[PDB]
Amino acid sequence: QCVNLTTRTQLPPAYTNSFTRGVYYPDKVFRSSVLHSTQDLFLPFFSNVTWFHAIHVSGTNGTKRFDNPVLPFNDGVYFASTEKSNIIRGWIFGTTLDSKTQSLLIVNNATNVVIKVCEFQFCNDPFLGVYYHKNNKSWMESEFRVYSSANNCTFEYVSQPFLMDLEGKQGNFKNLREFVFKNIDGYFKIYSKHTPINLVRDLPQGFSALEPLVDLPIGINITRFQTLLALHRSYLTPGDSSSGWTAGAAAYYVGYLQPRTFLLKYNENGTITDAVDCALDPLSETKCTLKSFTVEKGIYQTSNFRVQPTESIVRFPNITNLCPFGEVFNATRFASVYAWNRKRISNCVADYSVLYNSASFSTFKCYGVSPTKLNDLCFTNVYADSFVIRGDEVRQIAPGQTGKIADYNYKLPDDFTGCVIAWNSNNLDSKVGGNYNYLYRLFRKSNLKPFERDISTEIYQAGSTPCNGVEGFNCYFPLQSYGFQPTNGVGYQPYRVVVLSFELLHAPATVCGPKKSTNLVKNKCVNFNFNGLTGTGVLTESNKKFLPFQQFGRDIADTTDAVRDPQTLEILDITPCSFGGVSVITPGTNTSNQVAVLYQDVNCTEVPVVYSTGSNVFQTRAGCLIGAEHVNNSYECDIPIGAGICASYQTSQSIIAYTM
Amino acid sequence: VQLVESGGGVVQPGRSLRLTCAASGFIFSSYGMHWVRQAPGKGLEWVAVISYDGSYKYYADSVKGRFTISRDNSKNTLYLQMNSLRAEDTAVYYCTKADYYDFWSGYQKTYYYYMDVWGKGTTVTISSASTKGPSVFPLAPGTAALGCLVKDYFPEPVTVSWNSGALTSGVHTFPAVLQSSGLYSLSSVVTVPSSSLGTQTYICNVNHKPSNTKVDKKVGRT
Amino acid sequence: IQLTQSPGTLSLSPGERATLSCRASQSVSSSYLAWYQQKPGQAPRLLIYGTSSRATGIPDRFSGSGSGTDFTLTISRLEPEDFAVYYCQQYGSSPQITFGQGTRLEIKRTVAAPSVFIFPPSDEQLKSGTASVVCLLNNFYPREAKVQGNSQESVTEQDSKDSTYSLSSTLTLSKADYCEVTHQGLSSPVTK
Ligand SMILES: CCC1=C(C)C(Cc2[nH]c(Cc3[nH]c(CC4=NC(=O)C(C)=C4CC)c(C)c3CCC(=O)O)c(CCC(=O)O)c2C)=NC1=O
Ligand SMILES: *[C@@H]1O[C@H](CO)[C@@H](O)[C@H](O)[C@H]1NC(C)=O
Ligand SMILES: *[C@@H]1O[C@H](CO)[C@@H](O)[C@H](O)[C@H]1NC(C)=O
Ligand SMILES: *[C@@H]1O[C@H](CO)[C@@H](O)[C@H](O)[C@H]1NC(C)=O
Ligand SMILES: *[C@@H]1O[C@H](CO)[C@@H](O)[C@H](O)[C@H]1NC(C)=O
Ligand SMILES: *[C@@H]1O[C@H](CO)[C@@H](O)[C@H](O)[C@H]1NC(C)=O
Ligand SMILES: *[C@@H]1O[C@H](CO)[C@@H](O)[C@H](O)[C@H]1NC(C)=O
Ligand SMILES: *[C@@H]1O[C@H](CO)[C@@H](O)[C@H](O)[C@H]1NC(C)=O
Ligand SMILES: *[C@@H]1O[C@H](CO)[C@@H](O)[C@H](O)[C@H]1NC(C)=O
Repeated sequence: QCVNLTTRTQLPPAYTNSFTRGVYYPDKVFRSSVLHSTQDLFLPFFSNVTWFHAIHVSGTNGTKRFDNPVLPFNDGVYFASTEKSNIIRGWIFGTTLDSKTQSLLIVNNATNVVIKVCEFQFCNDPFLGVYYHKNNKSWMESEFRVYSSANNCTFEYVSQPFLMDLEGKQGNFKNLREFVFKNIDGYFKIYSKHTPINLVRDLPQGFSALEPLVDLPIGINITRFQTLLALHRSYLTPGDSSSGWTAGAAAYYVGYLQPRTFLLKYNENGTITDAVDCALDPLSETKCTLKSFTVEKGIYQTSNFRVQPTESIVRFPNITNLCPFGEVFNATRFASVYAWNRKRISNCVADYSVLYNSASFSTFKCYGVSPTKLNDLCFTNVYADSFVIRGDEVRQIAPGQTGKIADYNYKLPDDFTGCVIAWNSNNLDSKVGGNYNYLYRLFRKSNLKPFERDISTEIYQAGSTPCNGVEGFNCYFPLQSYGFQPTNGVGYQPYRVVVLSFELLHAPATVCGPKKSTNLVKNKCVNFNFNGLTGTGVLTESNKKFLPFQQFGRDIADTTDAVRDPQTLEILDITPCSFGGVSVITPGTNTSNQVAVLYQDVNCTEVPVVYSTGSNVFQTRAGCLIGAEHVNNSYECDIPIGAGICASYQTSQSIIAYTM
Repeated sequence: VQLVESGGGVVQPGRSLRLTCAASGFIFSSYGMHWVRQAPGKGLEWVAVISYDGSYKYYADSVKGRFTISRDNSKNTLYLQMNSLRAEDTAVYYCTKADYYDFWSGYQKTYYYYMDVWGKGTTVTISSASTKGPSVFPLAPGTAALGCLVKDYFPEPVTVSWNSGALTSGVHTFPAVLQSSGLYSLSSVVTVPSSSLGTQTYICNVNHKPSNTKVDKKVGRT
Repeated sequence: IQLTQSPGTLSLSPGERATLSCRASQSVSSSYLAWYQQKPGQAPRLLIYGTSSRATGIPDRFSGSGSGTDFTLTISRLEPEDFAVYYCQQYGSSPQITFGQGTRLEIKRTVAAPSVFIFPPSDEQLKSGTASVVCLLNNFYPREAKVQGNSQESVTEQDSKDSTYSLSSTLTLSKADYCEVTHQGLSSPVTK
């Protein structure tokens, strides 16, 4: 079945420009008339994409090309076909592309669309073939020479049958067929878009977002792919199986996905009608900064510049031990409210998710941290204070509140960061005949400081004569019993109340998570969140040699410069991957496309460390400019650059800088 | 490489003072700093710590929340504010820099921490007593000893010599010890042969710089 | 955290091995320790860190060992510049690091007999309105002694040319308020 084709000629590789093609819907969220910013694997605008063509040029030893080479897959592929006679028939994806590994085949064999994930012995020169029969003028599918064997097939889909037009056509290419292929978490994602065209070469400029086509659960590694094309045989192609063939005109183009940040416009029907590639050029940077497709004239420094980050790293001290929260909450006996029981929690990995998701808790109210944000915040001490009170008093356990319980039994600070759980305990903690095992302090001469336990037996003086410590008249014992009964009202029913205080210090992380750590890389512009401190930049091995039991150092501007990861205890240094705050000067997009770039606090000799570098630079004490041209004329300030420098779009027509 | 201390002197109990520490010979923005004190006739004691930038400042529990530490990197200067000053803090203060030796291990980073350079330090005296002049008194007498007793003076440092510095053999100057009244006093003695006492004169010279007093006292024989 | 030292006082002659012990009340890592020295009236200087390494510019005679909670500083030969006070310090189990107590490492020699002198208060001292009694003892080793309604003693630092100690006892008395020496070397009390 495998045949190595001959008679190909040599031709240098060709390239073209992708314009603004290749945008696809990155999710399935229901939208209408909104702009949305997202970092995902996209084809950069105006990329040099590779151009491949199946043709047979007229003349003696005319160029004869049938392009089906192996290509890398990397992080995903944008593919575009310009067709008239349907030469491109599909693809194969894999790593070895032999029976040693599994491979994916997506091929349209003129009767069906076939998708198969199997161990394939693919041919070195795989192809499909159509035969033209002169006598009845019929173009019929004749050859299928993709693989020589298929074993351990694990996925198979065959579409409903059809009969496709296989005729070799005359004229210009008439259909553009675009695909975006991704391999994410074992799922092969296919997005596609079909467009009528009329051209001989290149790609159309019109914008069209690709619509997600299919999501295949195949779970295979993909690093390489090959295009499957259909050739032609007829009485006009004498020769053997290797040489008796010709190529019907067709072209295809390959561009490569990479992590890019796009601003996408969703219209009233949710269709992506336009997009901005933030890192294409400063104008796109301004548009992404202002969250708008239209930007008015002015000077903006917050636009800055981004090479973007590559990957994210999460690190925490490696602790797997389970916390005893379940043991504490499921205990049989507790202390009283005046003797609130305190347990310290340290050296553990947390599981608050199940506690929050539990439906057996009457009141679960938190201050300082939201339950969703709690999983990603990292603590050094946990304090669990447990007691039991009647249901109506539960509302008194809250910051900045008064009442006998708050004043005399348990206090909370006005700057409390922590959360409170309380839930009904009528059956377990109440019984007939009264309960004298839970009491409360009702009478004392002052309030309590926050987090202060007291079990004093000082006899309260309620009259005008000292008791001297002996029970008498108007002489009250400070503690009184609730006397819970199971037949009373809901307000009198006992309730278990616990408070979790998340004590944060400047100390090594102790109990945090639950989230798995990730391998560490350096010398790359990445996102990171060390112990709950989040940043974007490049991590380098630099030494400041600070103190033991220190975690971060700060500059004058109060931004983190040094970090100490837990699993290594290494002194990493943070460097911003930008060139600093760079200012853009614009006269408005709807008026002109020329812009000026001011590198504040930057010399013109550092700029080279899209305008690549200085070509005609004016230097002021405010910085370097590349777009504005000096004139000896003086005019009223229109856009004040600063330091006596003002700019405007004036005479030719260009942005010029002047000094009144 | 060296460091200098300044700000020491005399303070009433209950006031505030600012001690300053300066450094020369090394980069001041790459190391932390420690304040460690020594009580008279006692061991060393931790006081305070400041990091390189001013984001980690702990304190000893014995003086927790009392002293305040600060630094200015631009002027290469270190300041210590003493608030709620007590009478126990009469001592000597040293400012030193933290350093550590680095060692690599299996997926680890081991630090041998220590302190390497120490300044001469500055003394601090805490007493409600006022300044007093020196009361110099004679001590009438093989070999025999005679001396001069200096009583009711303040501060601690005082200078005693004999024979205008022309006598340095057998001289014993005892360290001062505070008495019940709170005034430092001591005695200085010299031993000489008995025959020379009746043939050679002897003088005791007392220098007290804070009061700027020079006293020449003769010792007679009873 | 706190540490304890052993022995409380040490007196050996030059040219023999010296051993000092530092003990902990809580387990610490043996790579988190240091030893410093201090001679009177001088800034303390680094000697050892990590119980196994040496500091820059210090001779080999200083060495360290130990682990757990028991630590040991060792000196092979003793020269006159090793005669000072020594401290052991932990600086990695933080915060609130603490120092040692303090060991005096002095000279021991042959027993010597103190010279004992008595001094009554001067007449002009009584004219001023004060009174004092000076019981002076000079040139005696060892330094422990009991001298005899209040006492105020003073022990000077040893002279590094004869290795002796000079002691003075001051008995303070008012205008109107109207000596016992015992020593290890002495085998008979001497009274003034
Ligand atoms: C690479 C192989 C390939 C082949 C062969 C074709 C051929 C094809 N495909 C289709 C239609 C088609 N084909 C497909 C998917 C598809 N057909 C294939 O053979 C392959 C491969 C795919 C995608 C994975 C869709 C989603 C549609 C409808 C698109 C629309 O109408 O908006 C036609 C008839 C409609 C026309 O002429 O535009 C024809 C002739 N499309 C391809 O993608
Ligand atoms: C095609 O060529 C490759 C490499 O030259 C060779 O390994 C293979 O056997 C050939 N197959 C056929 C059918 O000629
Ligand atoms: C694409 O690559 C070619 C080959 O080096 C290069 O000449 C061209 O400038 C590149 N174009 C872009 C837009 O990067
Ligand atoms: C195309 O492939 C399907 C599935 O393997 C097969 O059933 C069908 O016969 C093929 N078409 C031709 C023309 O061989
Ligand atoms: C044309 O002729 C060939 C050869 O006889 C035959 O295989 C094919 O089916 C014919 N086409 C039609 C449409 O009848
Ligand atoms: C599938 O691959 C495994 C590889 O270990 C092989 O043992 C097995 O025989 C294969 N299945 C079939 C049906 O041959
Ligand atoms: C949007 O939907 C409306 C009907 O809901 C339709 O008439 C219109 O053509 C669609 N597209 C645009 C751009 O309005
Ligand atoms: C408490 O007991 C219940 C009932 O057996 C059990 O399902 C739960 O895991 C335990 N822990 C917590 C935190 O609820
Ligand atoms: C994780 O903890 C284990 C338990 O001792 C340790 O062996 C391992 O080195 C740790 N991983 C680190 C420190 O990266």
